[PDB]
Amino acid sequence: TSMHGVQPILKRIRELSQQQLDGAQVPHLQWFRDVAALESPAGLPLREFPFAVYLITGNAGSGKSTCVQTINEVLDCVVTGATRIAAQNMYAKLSGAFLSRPINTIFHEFGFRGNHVQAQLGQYPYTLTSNPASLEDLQRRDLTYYWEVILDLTKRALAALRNEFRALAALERTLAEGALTRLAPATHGALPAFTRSNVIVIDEAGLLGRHLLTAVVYCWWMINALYHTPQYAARLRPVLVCVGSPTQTAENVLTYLICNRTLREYARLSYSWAIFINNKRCVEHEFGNLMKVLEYGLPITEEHMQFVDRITNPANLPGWTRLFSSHKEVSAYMAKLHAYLKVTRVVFTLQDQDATYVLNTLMGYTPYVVVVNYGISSKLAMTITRSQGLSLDKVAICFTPGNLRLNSAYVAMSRTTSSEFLRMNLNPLRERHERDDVISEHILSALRDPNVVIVY
Amino acid sequence: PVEVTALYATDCVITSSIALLTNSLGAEPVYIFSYDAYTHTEQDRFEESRALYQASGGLNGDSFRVTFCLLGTEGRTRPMFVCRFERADDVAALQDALAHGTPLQPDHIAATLDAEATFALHANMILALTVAINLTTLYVHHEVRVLAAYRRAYYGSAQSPFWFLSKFGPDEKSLVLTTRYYLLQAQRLTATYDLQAIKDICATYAIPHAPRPDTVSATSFAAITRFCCTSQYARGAAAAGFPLYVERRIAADVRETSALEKFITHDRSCLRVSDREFITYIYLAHFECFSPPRLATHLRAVTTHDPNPAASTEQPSPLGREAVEQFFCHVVSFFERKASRNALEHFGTLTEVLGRYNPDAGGTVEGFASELLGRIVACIFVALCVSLCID
Ligand SMILES: Cc1cccc(C)c1N(CC(=O)Nc1ccc(-c2ncon2)cc1)C(=O)C1CCS(=O)(=O)CC1
Repeated sequence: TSMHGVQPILKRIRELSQQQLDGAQVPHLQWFRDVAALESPAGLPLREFPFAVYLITGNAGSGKSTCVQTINEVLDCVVTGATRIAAQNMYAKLSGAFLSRPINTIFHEFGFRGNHVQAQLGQYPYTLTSNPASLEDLQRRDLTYYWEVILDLTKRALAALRNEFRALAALERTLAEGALTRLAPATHGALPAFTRSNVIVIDEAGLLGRHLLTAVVYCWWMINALYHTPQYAARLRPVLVCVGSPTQTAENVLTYLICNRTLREYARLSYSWAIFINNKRCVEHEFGNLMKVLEYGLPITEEHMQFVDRITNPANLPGWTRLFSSHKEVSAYMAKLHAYLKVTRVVFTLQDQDATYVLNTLMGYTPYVVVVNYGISSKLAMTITRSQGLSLDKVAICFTPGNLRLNSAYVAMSRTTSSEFLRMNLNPLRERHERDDVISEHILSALRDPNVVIVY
Repeated sequence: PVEVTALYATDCVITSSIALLTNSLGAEPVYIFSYDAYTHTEQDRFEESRALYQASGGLNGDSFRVTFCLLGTEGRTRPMFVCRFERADDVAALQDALAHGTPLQPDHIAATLDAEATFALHANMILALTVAINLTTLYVHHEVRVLAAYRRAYYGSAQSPFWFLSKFGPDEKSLVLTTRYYLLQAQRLTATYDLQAIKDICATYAIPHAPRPDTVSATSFAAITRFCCTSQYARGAAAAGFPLYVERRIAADVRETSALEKFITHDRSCLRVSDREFITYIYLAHFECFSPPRLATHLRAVTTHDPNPAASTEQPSPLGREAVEQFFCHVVSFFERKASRNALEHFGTLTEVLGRYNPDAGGTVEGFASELLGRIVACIFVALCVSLCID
């Protein structure tokens, strides 16, 4: 029954997406000009891009997908994902409940394209001269770190008369007032959806770069300023709904928002943060209590340990996936599974993995593998870094000593629904393991904050 | 002048509507899938809504103003055109359409169309499309662009009946009441909730069910109008009292949830305890406030058996009072010796299983030890549920 803890969320987001900024505070087209043609980040003028943030945190299967449905059913917003798989997942989830629009990636919107994918980011230095954390300097260094794509996007936007809204505003002035420009997006479909609403709901926002929040705000204000959209005219500010799991989804938007000292004050997370502690994935006593420990940084006892006391060779393990640590190990396991099965006496062989196909649904082919034609994804094993954000039920983890983290253990062990389909190797718990107490301590301190709301 | 907001359906909807408003060709018979009824205390509302409908006949009104709306945001529904059925033949046709389910022929829509408001709510978009190119009878020159403009304006205007059946539940009551309420009365009347909330509220709206005289079930838009309109749920006491029950249930759940949440937050922001005990407290309070037995008890307390609010078979919610006996934390921790106890009654020892096996001194100590099965070695500290320092 999470349908009544969501109405405070609705109230807070609607309140935060309605406040109007001041004229001297909103960005103006002149700021984007002379910076579009600017060559080096060193010439970036100190300018503020106001924005608002609402955060949904939790663990996979916590009801974090129903809040997005509610937002995209009662509030005007653009649902957006860090990847195409996430966008498709929430499209299936929400289009199974009500009307849905094609959920485009953060790459489709924001102007990002294929040429923008490859860029020598980070080759521009930045020294934080002032008091360690300030909005001006942080935004400027986020733009500096991500300068190539920002520069190309500004050049493409301003170079490529944009009277779609101004012509209607002129007619309203001649006559109607602030009512005809609201139908402009429904007349010209070419417009980015960032023009239609200031709220951009982001799922799995913890996979996006620490530098990328400011870039999105920058390019959103860009489209709002060139097009002269009514939300920009009435001085509305971005309200991005970042939904993700900082403890699982891995220097990132979630960590930047929770851990930074001054973003916790400007964005006022305490009044705009919800914590979800439910877990529909695992529903059993022991495993549930261990995930707890692994997420909240609880001390390791001698019961949760021993609980984990109750793979490399595919000889007898049919129908399981293996979560290797390094990419080289995954390539080696591709070189082994497609070689041992050659003489198994459901495969027989024939780019994302090493190569050779396994017929377990990859059953037939003709070429047209059953299609744009022969590039498919092999899910038989995949790396722990990419393991997050997916849903599997046949995991077989393959930790290695020396580089054994608990966050990775953590990510790789909760991918399955039931612990019966769980197989492993030399145990992550015990031994020598590195811990990141910052995020767990921040989450615990948030849980001890009366201002935030918690929903099961 | 009884106001009747109606979400119609066609066999494309946008093309049919544009043709119907313009001068006619593309006019397909419209299907009134959901229809509203309102005129300008809770008991007074119930009696007014029940008298506006009729147990035997349809809507009791000499004059009818019928606003026609499609799906989209101007708002879940957006008015598409407005018609007034005042003539006796028009009133008879509206009565036969809203109750029996007969589709409205294009001639009736054209004759009863009120040009004033119908074109006053669209002249804005006509001017917008005119500006884009640089009444709407001039769309012959630019037609596909106008079609696309109204597709983008009314998102969800063209939908399949399978969509409606999947979204608004497979049951009769769920379909009619959730569809009508959620799509029209939520905006008309507070209860801006999700479709799941409305479906769950209608699920516990256990009014007396009576089998239909014939046994039929919903292919294409040829049957769903007759399936929904003639149902006993869309008329009389059920329709009159459904919004009232939704409001009452929402208020009850909100008040209980707020009462629980006050204590939950207060006895959470004041604990000077360890993090483990804090997490135990959180997961103990959420169980004490949302246990499946307690949730079922609350649902059976808030459910009603009669549409009339006067009967009020709903009982006061005991969830908060039941939580009182546990939320006595005025001060093996008290949170542990509850959590474990709690978990035992809802989940499932070495000594008993060892007694069942009577491996410490038996022959089975070597039945799995020396049998390495070819994995790894340190043998009979690379310790050996084998190869430790698996699941
Ligand atoms: C909390 C609750 C409320 C109502 C009904 C029930 C069934 C429960 N649950 C289920 C539960 O806690 N699930 C869960 C599992 C893992 C995670 C997670 N994932 C990653 O990190 N953490 C989060 C939630 C319990 O377990 C009770 C049992 C008695 S109790 O122990 O006294 C209180 C908790």
